[PDB]
Amino acid sequence: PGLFLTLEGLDGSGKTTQARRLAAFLEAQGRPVLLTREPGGGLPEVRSLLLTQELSPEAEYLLFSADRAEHVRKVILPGLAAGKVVISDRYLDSSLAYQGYGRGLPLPWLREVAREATRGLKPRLTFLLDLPPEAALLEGLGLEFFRRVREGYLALARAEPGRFVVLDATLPEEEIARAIQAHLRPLLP
Amino acid sequence: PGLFLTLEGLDGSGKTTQARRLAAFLEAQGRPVLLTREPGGGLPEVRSLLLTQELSPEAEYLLFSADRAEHVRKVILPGLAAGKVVISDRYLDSSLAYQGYGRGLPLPWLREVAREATRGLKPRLTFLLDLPPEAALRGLGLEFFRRVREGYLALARAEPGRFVVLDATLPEEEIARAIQAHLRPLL
Ligand SMILES: Nc1ncnc2c1ncn2[C@@H]1O[C@H](COP(=O)(O)OP(=O)(O)OP(=O)(O)O)[C@@H](O)[C@H]1O
Ligand SMILES: Nc1ncnc2c1ncn2[C@@H]1O[C@H](COP(=O)(O)OP(=O)(O)O)[C@@H](O)[C@H]1O
Ligand SMILES: Cc1cn([C@H]2C[C@H](O)[C@@H](COP(=O)(O)O)O2)c(=O)[nH]c1=O
Ligand SMILES: [Mg+2]
Ligand SMILES: [Mg+2]
Ligand SMILES: [Mg+2]
Ligand SMILES: [Mg+2]
Ligand SMILES: [Mg+2]
Ligand SMILES: [Mg+2]
Ligand SMILES: [Mg+2]
Repeated sequence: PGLFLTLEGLDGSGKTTQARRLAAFLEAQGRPVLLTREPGGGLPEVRSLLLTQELSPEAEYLLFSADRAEHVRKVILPGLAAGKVVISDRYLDSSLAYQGYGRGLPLPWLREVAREATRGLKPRLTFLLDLPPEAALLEGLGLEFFRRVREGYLALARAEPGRFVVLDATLPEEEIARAIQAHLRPLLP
Repeated sequence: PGLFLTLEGLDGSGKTTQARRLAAFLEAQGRPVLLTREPGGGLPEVRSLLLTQELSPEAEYLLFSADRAEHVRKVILPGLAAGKVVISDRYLDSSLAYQGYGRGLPLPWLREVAREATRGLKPRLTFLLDLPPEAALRGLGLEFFRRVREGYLALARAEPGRFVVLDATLPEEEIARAIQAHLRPLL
């Protein structure tokens, strides 16, 4: 059965911090956990490709999608099948926010690509660490871009209000962790 | 104006040879020409990575699509915009034949991915160099290659106004002369 959880937010919003704290927290409860990440959980060498100068946004998304396809097939679905809690530090929503709202690619196309790439796999909960855009720190990742991405993430959360849990990324680390834990307690068990 | 042409077929069907001969013919006529190829015309690192990695068909297609997206935008469209005849040794049909018919991915999905990746750019003519896998120059493993060969033939019979199918086992010069005869009305 398993449980699929993701962390999302701008660069520097505390995703990795919270994903790792959550993994350790759940491991301490005796739960089998698999901690993974994008980009690179599927095809580690995609990280080299993604640094290529002057990439079209289309090519950028297609690279993230290639990694995502491998990631879902070889890592996430097998983890879930073994009954693990699988936590991914970034997932599809990162592409929707960055390549969609940030770069301007059409969301329906992103979703059509993803439908095969992800085999339709959706997280049960997505913890969005909402960070002011000026605090964030690929090419052209400036303030205008980060404002679009930040608001994009908030739009995705309003559209799927049961899946997304929106948290103020500027709260103390331990307060955010307790909030994440509270949202999880009824799901585990 | 610009004119976009592609060559397709199995590895060892004579694509590079005929692409070279076609560009030479065009050069002899004083017609500006650009020769290119996939994979690697957009992102060389995709070609070299996939030399030594086995991926799911979906991931493979998506990497080839990233390459193609760069190839179209950075190489092909600018060549066409300059009025060149651009000849690509492999294009979208390669992914449809290999990842679609060969490895089983659904063609409508492949085509929806490609719609943005290629900006809808389609060749005016595609020369398919057809031969059985056992005739490609340079039991159970041959099944994949027969799916690809048959897939190419399926693509060709669906778009007879775009594909020209040639017997790849003919002598080189004769194939080249056939390509020239098909191309002459379009210059
Ligand atoms: N709640 C917080 N308050 C203040 N600083 C934090 C908080 N959480 C994490 N940090 C610090 O912010 C920085 C970025 O955190 P982290 O690497 O977890 O973010 P991220 O979202 O994973 O970034 P990236 O997108 O670059 O991977 C680190 O220096 C980290 O210690
Ligand atoms: N019509 C032909 N007859 C005989 N040999 C050929 C012919 N066309 C190409 N060759 C030779 O066959 C091999 C494969 O040709 P090549 O153009 O590299 O095919 P591809 O690019 O499709 O793999 C090369 O060694 C080439 O010299
Ligand atoms: C997973 C993913 C990340 N990104 C960006 C966020 C970061 O700037 C960069 C790498 O992610 P990371 O810094 O969290 O490892 O890639 C996208 O633009 N789209 C995606 O789909
Ligand atoms: Mg954020
Ligand atoms: Mg991080
Ligand atoms: Mg995707
Ligand atoms: Mg997510
Ligand atoms: Mg072959
Ligand atoms: Mg060749
Ligand atoms: Mg494509």
